Amino acid sequence: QAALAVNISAARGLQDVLRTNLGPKGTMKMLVSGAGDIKLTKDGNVLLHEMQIQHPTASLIAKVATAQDDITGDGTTSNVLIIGELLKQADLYISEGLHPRIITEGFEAAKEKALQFLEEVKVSREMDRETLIDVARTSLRTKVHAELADVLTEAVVDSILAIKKQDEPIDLFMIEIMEMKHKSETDTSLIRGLVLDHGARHPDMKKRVEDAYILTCNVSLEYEKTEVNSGFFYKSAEEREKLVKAERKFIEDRVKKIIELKRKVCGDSDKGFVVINQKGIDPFSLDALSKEGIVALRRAKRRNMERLTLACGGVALNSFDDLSPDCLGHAGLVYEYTLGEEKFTFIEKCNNPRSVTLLIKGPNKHTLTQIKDAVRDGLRAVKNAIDDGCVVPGAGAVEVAMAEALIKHKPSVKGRAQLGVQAFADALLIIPKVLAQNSGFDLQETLVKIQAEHSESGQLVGVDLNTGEPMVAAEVGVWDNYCVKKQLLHSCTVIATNILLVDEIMRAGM
Amino acid sequence: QAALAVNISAARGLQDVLRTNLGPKGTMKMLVSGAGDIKLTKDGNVLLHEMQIQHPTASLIAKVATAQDDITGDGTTSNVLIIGELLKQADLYISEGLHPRIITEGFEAAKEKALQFLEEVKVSREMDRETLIDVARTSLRTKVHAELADVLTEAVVDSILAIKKQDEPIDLFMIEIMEMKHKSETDTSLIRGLVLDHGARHPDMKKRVEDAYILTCNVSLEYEKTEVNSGFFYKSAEEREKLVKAERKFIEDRVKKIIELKRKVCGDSDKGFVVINQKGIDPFSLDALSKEGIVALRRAKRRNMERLTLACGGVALNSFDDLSPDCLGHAGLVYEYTLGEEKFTFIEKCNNPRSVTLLIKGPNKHTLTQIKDAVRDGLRAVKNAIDDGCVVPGAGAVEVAMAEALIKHKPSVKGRAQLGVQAFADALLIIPKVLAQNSGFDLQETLVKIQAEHSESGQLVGVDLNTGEPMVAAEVGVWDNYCVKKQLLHSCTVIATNILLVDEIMRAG
Amino acid sequence: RKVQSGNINAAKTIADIIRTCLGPKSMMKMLLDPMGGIVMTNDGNAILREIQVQHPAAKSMIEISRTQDEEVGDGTTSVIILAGEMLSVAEHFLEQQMHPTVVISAYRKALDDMISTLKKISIPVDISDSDMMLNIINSSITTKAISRWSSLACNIALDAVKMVQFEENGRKEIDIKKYARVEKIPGGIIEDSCVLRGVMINKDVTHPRMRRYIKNPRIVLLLQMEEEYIQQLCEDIIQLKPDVVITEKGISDLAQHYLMRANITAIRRVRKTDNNRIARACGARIVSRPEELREDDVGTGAGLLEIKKIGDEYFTFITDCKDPKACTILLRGASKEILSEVERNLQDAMQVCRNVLLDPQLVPGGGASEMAVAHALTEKSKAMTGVEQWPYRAVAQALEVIPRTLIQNCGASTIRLLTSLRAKHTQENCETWGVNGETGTLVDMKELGIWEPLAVKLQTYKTAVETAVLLLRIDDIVSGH
Ligand SMILES: Nc1ncnc2c1ncn2[C@@H]1O[C@H](COP(=O)(O)OP(=O)(O)O)[C@@H](O)[C@H]1O
Ligand SMILES: Nc1ncnc2c1ncn2[C@@H]1O[C@H](COP(=O)(O)OP(=O)(O)O)[C@@H](O)[C@H]1O
Ligand SMILES: Nc1ncnc2c1ncn2[C@@H]1O[C@H](COP(=O)(O)OP(=O)(O)O)[C@@H](O)[C@H]1O
Repeated sequence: QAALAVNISAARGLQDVLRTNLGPKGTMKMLVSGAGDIKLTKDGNVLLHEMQIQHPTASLIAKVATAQDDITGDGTTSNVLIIGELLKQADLYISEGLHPRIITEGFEAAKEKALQFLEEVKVSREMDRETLIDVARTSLRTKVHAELADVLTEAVVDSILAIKKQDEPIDLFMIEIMEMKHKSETDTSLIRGLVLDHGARHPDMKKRVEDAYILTCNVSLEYEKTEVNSGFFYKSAEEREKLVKAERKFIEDRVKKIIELKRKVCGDSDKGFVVINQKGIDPFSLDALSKEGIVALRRAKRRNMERLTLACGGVALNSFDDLSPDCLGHAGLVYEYTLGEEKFTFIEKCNNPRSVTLLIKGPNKHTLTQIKDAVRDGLRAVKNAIDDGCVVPGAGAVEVAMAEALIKHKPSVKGRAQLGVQAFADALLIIPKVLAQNSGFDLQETLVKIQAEHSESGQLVGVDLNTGEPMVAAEVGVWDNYCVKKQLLHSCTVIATNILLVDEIMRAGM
Repeated sequence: QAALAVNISAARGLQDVLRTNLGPKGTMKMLVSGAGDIKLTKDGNVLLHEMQIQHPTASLIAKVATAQDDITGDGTTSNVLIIGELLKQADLYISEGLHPRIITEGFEAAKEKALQFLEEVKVSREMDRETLIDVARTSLRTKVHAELADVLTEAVVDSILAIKKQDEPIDLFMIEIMEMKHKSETDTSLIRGLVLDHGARHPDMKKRVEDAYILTCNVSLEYEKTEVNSGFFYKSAEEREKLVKAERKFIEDRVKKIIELKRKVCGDSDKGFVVINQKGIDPFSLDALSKEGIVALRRAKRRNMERLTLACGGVALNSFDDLSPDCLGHAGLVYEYTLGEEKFTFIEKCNNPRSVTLLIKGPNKHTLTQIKDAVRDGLRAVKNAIDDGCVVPGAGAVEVAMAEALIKHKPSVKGRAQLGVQAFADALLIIPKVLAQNSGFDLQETLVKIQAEHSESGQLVGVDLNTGEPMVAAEVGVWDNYCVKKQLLHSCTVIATNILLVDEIMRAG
Repeated sequence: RKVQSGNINAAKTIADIIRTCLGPKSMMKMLLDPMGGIVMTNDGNAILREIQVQHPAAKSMIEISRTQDEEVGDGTTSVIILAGEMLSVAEHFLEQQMHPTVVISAYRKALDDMISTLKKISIPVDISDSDMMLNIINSSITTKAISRWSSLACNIALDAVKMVQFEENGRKEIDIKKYARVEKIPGGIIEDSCVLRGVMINKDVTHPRMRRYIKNPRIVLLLQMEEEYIQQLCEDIIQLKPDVVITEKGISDLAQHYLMRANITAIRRVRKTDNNRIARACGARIVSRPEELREDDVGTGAGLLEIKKIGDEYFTFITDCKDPKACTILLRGASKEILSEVERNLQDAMQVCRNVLLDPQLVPGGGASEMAVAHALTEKSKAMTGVEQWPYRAVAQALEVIPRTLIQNCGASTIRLLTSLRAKHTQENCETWGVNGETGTLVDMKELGIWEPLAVKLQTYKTAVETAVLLLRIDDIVSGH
């Protein structure tokens, strides 16, 4: 029995760690990398997947958030707190002489009663702009300083609606993330198109083009090697440069057809053309295309060329010998914004690019990466709200209404199984107890307040983080996804089963 | 908070010690005195009043059971079990951040709610022979080795029934408890009269007297001082013998004065006479009175003389010169009982003694002291049963029904005190958890069946020790007193209130 | 006696590990790896496999269990527990001052009585009824992910061993390693899995000029001077006009130049066991070399030749409509984790069919088989003339630990139910009144599917007693070589 007490006391310490960083009133935690980087964050999955823990037992709990993040991406903080309180309450019954296996069946019966109660609390209302604003405010508040709440709320919601229509399945790959320095934190905004890293290097390029055609290519216009069966037949160093022009002759002629393609495809004034060649371009080749006002880009990433096909429509060409106007894309106001450090190209004003870019702005890297965690955590909560139209009220409204149901639940499986239901009910009530401490109010006053509310109809009250009163989470705009709470009842019970089923601990070479 | 954790775990260890001696199927504890005395008992009062504990915090709990035993006379073992569980559950909330002051307010509400619950489930059954046997079975079963139950049950029941009439309240001083050795343990029975330690020792005495007039005396019949203005003055050993002739005139002449009263008051045949003088008697006075059919007893206790006045009715005399017939008593069969070594006087079949004798028999000293306490603990259990016309079911049946009333109860004073009621609910359910272990069965499986028992009626459900199923305590003859549970919940809340409110522990010398 | 007692605590501690790892409510264990990692398995086979032990008597317990894993994939947990519990009775070894030979004769004498007692509670099985076999195999499908396709696992497990069994030789030998080669194919799901009624070779396709789909294939089993033999060894095969050239050893690069010229499939690295299944499938014959081929080395009777790229991986299907003393399983799955679940779980069910088909006799499991045995030896000890009766009774009291763990793992009162479990075998028939592993209370085994085969328990008690005999026959440890 003493061997089981180690895993109980092991996760109890992990409960005391991740209890203060839950919610916006909660604290943050630092990641000392040792190399020179410092990170600040609240999400428990980040505090465990990248972190290394002293105890061996708690390291197994770290992998729970790793598998949990792949399903939902949130709620990992509350998962460990339910697990910590379950085994805390179960220790009081095992101390009297009860076996752990009897308590596990009690949780297995409480899982169905708690899961079946979830069907009643969720609301099948239509998800709209006003509904998701309540959702984004619930998640992003725990990742910012209470100032970027309204700033990032309007960005995450519009990013989702602009990339999904007609019940189309949504995907997170469509939203690109970018970061820029020398700006304030409240200047976060959205981008219609895609922001490119490397721009053009020539003074003769147009700073901004109201309308220009796009041409996708992968041909390097620099001094390349020989293509035909020949070689360097020479007798001195001066003759070497003559055959360099021959290896450039195949390259120089290919750029002359690009000007012909521009002159044939809208070669009149009030027009433009923008090349998006991923490979490098010679300064001489840029000098020839810059005279015609063609803003040619070079040294881009492979990920942007795939996104450029979706936004611009130009098909990738592998050789200029097969240059045809069929593979030409199109873009709106194509420009390059000048910042304090570097220049970056914009292809905004597309009709339907099927890809947006959330341009994040922050002065420091630890602040820029913190918001990057808020984006992917805030985006997935809205992804889970639309892909699963059912949502539930937060503020512990689901846990309290479930906990009230388990006390008024008779044993429908076994006799002694009711004891685990008594323990599983006291575990879910830790969520209003945790947020009571982060808010600074009495831990007990918050519990009986939301519990004393009873009526002859639907009544789901919650915790008021600012006052502590029993407040309705559904009306004030607090909503959680159906899949998030669904995984807590499956993850916390399956994991807590595996910890209580350990009888002895043997060292296998340690 | 640390001042409580030393007191919290101090009771938890005390809970694991005394939990194995609750009920008959539990174990016993040994008392090592160090001088040579060894004792065995399950009553928690003896495990705390006479025992020395290492911790001072646990020493205060010992004084609670000491006063608890003085009021009700039983239930002191479960009093400490609830206390140890009250602070156990209070520590679960103290870790979350609740002050102990609010928890005491929750116990105050549940204590008054549970006290109201006793008024509903108590049974005011008529007191008679058959019902009190069911009660005395509950008090004596946990003080013996599962064989003296039916033996001692009939004793304590008929003992109290003999001294209760005309609506007179009960008094424990109306029972003379004596002990006899050189006999077995199952020979404990009731003696209608009074048993005297020392009796007549002369061959010329009658073995038994069917009827004798008992004369009460306090006169010295041994060598005393001179009663006139004189003294003891001699010159040799032979001259000293002449003073014996003078001093003995105060003793010898008083022997004949009893003979003159014998021929006066019923001096014919088919009669008798018994002298119960408290002082010692000379053999010449024994031989003089033995021939006259007069049984002379000596070396009696101060309290036995008080009961002897009630047995026969003769008033206590202080001098034979003040002898009169008015101070003469009367009794039935007066004889002498014979043990293996010693012999005792028996004056059973009295007229109106108003004082019975519970004669205990056992072979050993340490075993006789175990039954010594079971008598005082058995007599007091039924004493409260008749004085308190209402009784409650035993078998821990009050605790499982009490948990149903308090869970279905909301405080009308504040919200946060509701959790103190939740702790008081699990603290009372430790008794069916303790007895389930002392019986050798599973702790929780026994609690489920007694808690799951429900019906559309008034249903009293308890714990079966022999099988482990739900037992209706009223059907099997398992009952307690109404003042026991009332003093339990009234006492256990005050102590938990006094200890939990200790903020700091200072070393005061 | 110090060496006699050393083997007690050396095995008693090993049995303590897997004492709670028995039954469907088996308790998990925490094994601390040297790198801080933890493995939370519960199978006693893999737990003790990784735990390094210092005593030699405990190391023999691991070598005995591995051989049991090849015969039967389950029950090995009780093999060590009985051998550990049989040796845990130190009263008869040292305190009674008996010789080890006294107790070895007692256990060997009790061995012959336990074997006869288990056959008295046996029951025949009608293997023709697939529904009656479903109740037997479901003992392993329960508490698994394959419960969603239990009927499919029954058809795959039961029919596969029927193809390996050859009942014309009299012995009816069943070999899973040679005749039940289990292979995986990417793509599909567990529902898409089926049993191929022939041979399948896992040879990938190297050249494009190969016969893709042929309904009537033909199988052939087998600079200047260098290409002399290469062209001639290849030209002797096309005299029969085959469609797939199956070679034992590897083929050179120039010999394949004529295999791709002929546009025929080129297979190589084939075992000798694999070619015999093909020779019995399509009636071909295995020739030593390619130069001495004859007319009989053809593929008349074959089903089809298919080297289609299924799941981004080629697979040579040379199946037929016959069962040539062999079979081939086709496991389909969307991922490797799902494939790894069905591949290992079917091996537990496939070995149960091996025990029934060799001897269709079952026994009442769930603690019912032990009490049926222990009750027979107790009454026989009162009339057994000799000092061996005392250790003869210790076996009656030692085999009660198997149901003791099942009730203790459930958490119920093991002392109350086990004592009453004796009365059910004392008064009523011993073939019933078992123990429910999930519930914990007593129930008859005729109404439940806890029936285990006969070969599983025979090898258990034979190896459980033989292990205690080999450990008590030791009296000193010799160091040297
Ligand atoms: N002020 C609040 N009001 C209501 N619910 C809150 C509040 N703060 C936090 N929560 C709840 O805490 C839960 C977890 O939030 P968060 O820590 O951001 O995600 P995770 O716990 O998955 O990392 C949310 O489901 C939310 O309902
Ligand atoms: N055999 C039994 N089965 C169930 N309950 C019992 C049994 N014997 C006693 N009890 C209960 O135990 C309690 C304590 O009994 P007792 O031993 O007389 O007091 P104490 O334990 O304080 O000495 C009583 O309230 C009674 O209801
Ligand atoms: N459903 C069940 N009910 C009761 N007992 C069972 C049940 N299933 C298995 N058992 C018991 O568990 C024991 C171990 O079974 P198994 O797990 O197949 O072997 P091992 O534990 O060696 O892997 C068997 O002896 C059997 O009696």
